[PDB]
Amino acid sequence: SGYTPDEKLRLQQLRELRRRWLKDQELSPREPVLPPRSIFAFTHVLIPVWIIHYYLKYHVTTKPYTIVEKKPRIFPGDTILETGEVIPPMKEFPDQ
Amino acid sequence: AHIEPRYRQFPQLTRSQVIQAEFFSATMWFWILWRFWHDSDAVLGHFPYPDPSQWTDEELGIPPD
Amino acid sequence: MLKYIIPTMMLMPLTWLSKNSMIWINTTLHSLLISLTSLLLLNQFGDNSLNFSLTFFSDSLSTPLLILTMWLLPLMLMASQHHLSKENLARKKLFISMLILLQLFLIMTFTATELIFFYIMFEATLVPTLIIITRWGNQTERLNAGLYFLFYTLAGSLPLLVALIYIQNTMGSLNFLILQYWVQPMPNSWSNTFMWLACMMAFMVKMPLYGLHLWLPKAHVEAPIAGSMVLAAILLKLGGYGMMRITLLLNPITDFMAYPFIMLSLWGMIMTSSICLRQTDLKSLIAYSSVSHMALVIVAILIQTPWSYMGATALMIAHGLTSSMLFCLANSNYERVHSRTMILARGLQTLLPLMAAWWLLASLTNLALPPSINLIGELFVVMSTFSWSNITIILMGLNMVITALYSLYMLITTQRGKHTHHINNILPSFTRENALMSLHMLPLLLLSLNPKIILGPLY
Amino acid sequence: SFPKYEPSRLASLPTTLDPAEYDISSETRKAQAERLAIRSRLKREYQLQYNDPSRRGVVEDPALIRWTCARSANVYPNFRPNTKTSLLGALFGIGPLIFWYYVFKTDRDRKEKLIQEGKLDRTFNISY
Amino acid sequence: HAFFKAMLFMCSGSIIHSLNDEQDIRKMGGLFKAMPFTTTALIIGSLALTGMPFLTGFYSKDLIIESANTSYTNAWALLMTLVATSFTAIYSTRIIFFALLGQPRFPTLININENNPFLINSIKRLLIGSLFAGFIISNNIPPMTIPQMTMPHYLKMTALTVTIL
Amino acid sequence: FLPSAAYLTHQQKVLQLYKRALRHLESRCVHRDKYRYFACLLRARFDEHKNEKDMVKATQLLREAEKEFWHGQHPQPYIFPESPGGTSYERYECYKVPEWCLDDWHPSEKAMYPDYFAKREQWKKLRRESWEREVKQLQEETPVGGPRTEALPPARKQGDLPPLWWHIVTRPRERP
Amino acid sequence: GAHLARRYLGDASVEPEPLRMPTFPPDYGFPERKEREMVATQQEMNDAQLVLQQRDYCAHYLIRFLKCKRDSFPNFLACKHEQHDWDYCEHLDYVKRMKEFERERRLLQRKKRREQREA
Amino acid sequence: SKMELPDYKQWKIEGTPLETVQEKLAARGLRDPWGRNEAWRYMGGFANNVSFVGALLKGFKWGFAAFVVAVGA
Amino acid sequence: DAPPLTLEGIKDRVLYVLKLYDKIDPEKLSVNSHFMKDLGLDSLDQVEIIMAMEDEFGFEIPDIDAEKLMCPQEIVDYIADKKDVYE
Repeated sequence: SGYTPDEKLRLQQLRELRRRWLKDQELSPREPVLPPRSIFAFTHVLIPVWIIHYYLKYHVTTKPYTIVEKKPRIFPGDTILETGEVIPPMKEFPDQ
Repeated sequence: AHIEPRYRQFPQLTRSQVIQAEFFSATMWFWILWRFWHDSDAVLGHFPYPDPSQWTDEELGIPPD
Repeated sequence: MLKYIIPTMMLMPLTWLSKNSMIWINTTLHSLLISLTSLLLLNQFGDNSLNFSLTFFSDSLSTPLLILTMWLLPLMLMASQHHLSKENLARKKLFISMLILLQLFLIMTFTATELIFFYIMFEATLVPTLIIITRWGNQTERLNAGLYFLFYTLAGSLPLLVALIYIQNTMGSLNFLILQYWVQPMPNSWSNTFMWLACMMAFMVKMPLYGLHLWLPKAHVEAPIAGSMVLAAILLKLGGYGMMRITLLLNPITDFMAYPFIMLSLWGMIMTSSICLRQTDLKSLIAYSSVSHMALVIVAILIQTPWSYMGATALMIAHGLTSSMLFCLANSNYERVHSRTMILARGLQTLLPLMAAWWLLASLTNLALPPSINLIGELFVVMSTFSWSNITIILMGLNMVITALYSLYMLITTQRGKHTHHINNILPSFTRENALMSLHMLPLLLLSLNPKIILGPLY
Repeated sequence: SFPKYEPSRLASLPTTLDPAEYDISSETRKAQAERLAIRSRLKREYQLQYNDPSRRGVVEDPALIRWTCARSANVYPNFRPNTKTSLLGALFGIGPLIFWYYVFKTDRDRKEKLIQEGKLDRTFNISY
Repeated sequence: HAFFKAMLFMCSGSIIHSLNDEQDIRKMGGLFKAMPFTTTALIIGSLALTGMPFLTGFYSKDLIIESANTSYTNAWALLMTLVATSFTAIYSTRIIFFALLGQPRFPTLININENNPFLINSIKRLLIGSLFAGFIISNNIPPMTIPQMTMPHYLKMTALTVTIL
Repeated sequence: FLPSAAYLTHQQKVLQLYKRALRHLESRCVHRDKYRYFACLLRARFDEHKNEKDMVKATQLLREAEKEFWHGQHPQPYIFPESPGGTSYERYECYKVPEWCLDDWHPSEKAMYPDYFAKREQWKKLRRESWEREVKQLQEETPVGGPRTEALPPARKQGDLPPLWWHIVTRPRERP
Repeated sequence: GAHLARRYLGDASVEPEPLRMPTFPPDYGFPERKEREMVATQQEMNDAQLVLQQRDYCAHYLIRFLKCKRDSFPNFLACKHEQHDWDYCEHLDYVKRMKEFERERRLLQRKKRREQREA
Repeated sequence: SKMELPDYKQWKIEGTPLETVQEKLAARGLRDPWGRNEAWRYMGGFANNVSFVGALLKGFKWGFAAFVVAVGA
Repeated sequence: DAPPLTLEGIKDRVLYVLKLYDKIDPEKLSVNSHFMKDLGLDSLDQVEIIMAMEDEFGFEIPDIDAEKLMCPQEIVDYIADKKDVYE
């Protein structure tokens, strides 16, 4: 097998054309594009913090049935910060 | 300048990347040693797993027969 | 409301006594002023429906469809140029005046007092659209398409007139409250069955149902863009509105007689979703998609739940916007290449790059985008049909899966993967195309913010 | 040294073991040459009507239009109602439809009787 | 699992972009001492697979299999998890061996380049989050269930035994 | 099924089976040196019967070779990440605009890139000038009405280009 | 263990079976065997919202454990002695449940085989 | 543009796996390899890369000293 | 992700990996030489040359193209066609 030499010659003409084309695609006008003409954190997480803290007092609590919380657990040997009374602790432990 | 490629040869290595790599592997081994030596002993179950509980006849109660 | 009727009359000779290169500006500007006028309408409150005239009235279900019609008009008149712009000015004025007269009959159709007036305006909705699609169908079987169209709709819609004269002559006048407030449960005779079947059969033709569906896709593949979008959106959702109005009567016998319509509706929804997954000729895919969605609508209408009615009317409005958009997408690719086939024209990932996001969002809305109105409507439909039957969810979910599949295949067939490297003529994206796109999909998502308008009379 | 690769409606026979490419007829080589001639003429006229800089638009494939009009418009002619068409039409049009019909009536009658008695979960069943 | 395969996939993609996007295990064999940072990353990931005793991958998987063992077990799924534990050990070992350990086989004119601040920052910070955060997160949880803590012989040792074999 | 001929020159079918067996043994065998051993053993097995002067014995051994190959093949051959079905298979296809385009840009950007567009204009001169007589006469003169091939002759006449050059030369770089 | 092999291969008779565990009635071989201490304050057990399936024995160790974990939280490695006490108390309860199983096993085996050999 | 391409007659194969397989293939009776193409895949900074267990032995060839220092702390 | 290439460099690399092979002499190995005629290798060894340079350069050439190389100049030309070697 192998090439016929006419294909070899035709191959050479289109290799010349391909190399000249990619030579043209190599651009260099030497000015190719040419036009006619902490502070980050400060703005980006202080403006929406102000907006969300503004919204999440007033409108969200003038809507009454709104944001609600499973209470932090109270323990029988502690004191209450709101009203204030001591809860009876647990009794004798033994045989550990 | 930064690295340039080569041909068929063993690539060169800066001392920094190899000392960080061996540092990270050895500090892995350091954490698994100090975790493994000083406090646990997490292989064994921190409790003597008992036998068939007592092997005591009529303690826990069986009738005479 | 006659304050909304009469400027549409005044816009009719506007095209006549407009000069050359001035028909466009006058028609578009004044129809968008009519769009503001249309958005002014929603004064309607609570319990009753508001009455506008000695003659007629607006329901809360009529108002979003009137808004949809008068909002679809300027989009459409903006749409239907450049394929007739090489022809004559007198014929162009004829076409514009024919569309405006068509709109006027549509507004009379949606705002009807009585069902006789609804019937007059129903076949008045029919007739000029056929003149439009026959004169500019631009494909060789537009003759057979229009012939099928008028014969099927007038043949199905014929006994509706006689049944309405019967309801007139045995129950007094036909205005909706005194047609209401007086009804009686009519027992299991045969006359109730035949009269119910006549009225519901006329609207079965109008949806269409599955056994009379081929009425619709020929009239979409062989129509121009204006008649096609008006046809799908306004005509099919008008038929749905008409059934929603008329279904207040004959409730004790529809439980006995309404099973096989549900049956043909569901199974044809399945088979139609199956047929529009494999086909080429992309224009037909929207038509069979519309058959699928209106079969889903019909299931939702013949189950008689407020959940069902709200979901059905939301699906009506959403699929109207969706199908008009997707018709415009098909016309965009048809202006690019005069093919109408599907597997030939490919590529376009590079070429016209931001049109790809619009094709994405169109397949998303036919895909039931998860905050879209389309998904909300289909969700309430699925909830109501599972409340009606605990076993129906196989066909609904199979419709969901295959609906997603053919909408996605419709996306990725013509605009995914590789340019065919022999098109080599097409121009970049015009201003008008994405202008029409922004007119489509901005109000859809802005209704997806606050959908308080677009639910049923029992909102 | 194998079960000889049975072919099937999914089992695509690969071009290695045909085995019809062993006792090749000279007329089959002539058929292959005619096939080469057909592809040669078609790609020749493709490159004629394709590389023209004077040409602007699409390639105007006659075969794809031929296939589309065969697939869409050439269905209803030709047709005769035969035994196989009528039987398969009754099997795909009526069968599953009446199947879903009877199962919907059956489940509906179960629901109707169970609410006719009153022993349902209607303790609260609000969204009907 | 999230920390685990985030770090693992990102190390793998580092290597694939380093080796001409060839993606394969054939012509991949011995790449240790070609820069040891990504190889150390991959082997710490694959040692964290099945939880070498006792690391961030230890706690979750091993308390899960022991809690499955010390309950009303359906007698076949535990056997499934045991055989699959052995299998994930053997393919983690095989991906190690056919990734970094055999003989070097790859095309010449290499662009094997991990002299890169972004990737060493990301892999560094994920190994920091892959060696402390397992114990840290697993320590500070409210106990929402009953830990078993009472196992027989070869019921607590069984995970380590099967992974070693 | 080939561009040039209709038959495919039986020696070449043997060579195709050689390349595919060698590739599947690459996929079969890691460590590369036991692979070299197995490849030399297979190469010796092929050279056991190289100079058989028959043809029916040759194609019988070919049939048995196809049976042993299809039995002892491998499911995932090591196909390269440029090969069809491989890892890439036009992975960076994303930037393949064929350059019939780029004439539909706005003339501000055409003022931005003056050199490439003037040189594109002179390539367009070169395309148009040699297009009619030489190309059409060589296509209509030297072939018979049955073209009988897929290869095109060079323009060996005096001067300008062999035909059909435009889409063949002006196709993209295959890696953007 | 061999309990499962015997229960699935030999007899399931003398081996008692789960979810039907109390087979014999009480005080057959107890005499005067019940304390069940449980001064864990049911109302305050409601007041401290434990997880369900934890409102149980050995709960006071969990109460103190959550108490010290709360009242010294950023001391990350603080509470371990009470943690071990709670583990040891659940070890006591687990051994007690195994004692229940094996006590029923010994009773059922011995008395049933004695009476069904000589009755 | 130079790359300088470290040339032939440099390997002269000598390596253990290719040497053993050449001797086995010679005793088999073929004596016809590809050549020395695997030499830059076999030796250089190659040729005794570590085995499987040595990769896990890499963890503690430096950490024991710091661990015993931390225990003494 | 930008490997530079040059025609003379890749010509020298293909000549180098040809010179690495055994049964042709390293002395007389031309840029422009036949394969079947003068170098003393058959079809089978020639396709082994093809296979090895496919394995090194990371892209195959087909058997429909493997009939017709016959010389290293066209090899450098075809691999340059695949790589499009200019700046």
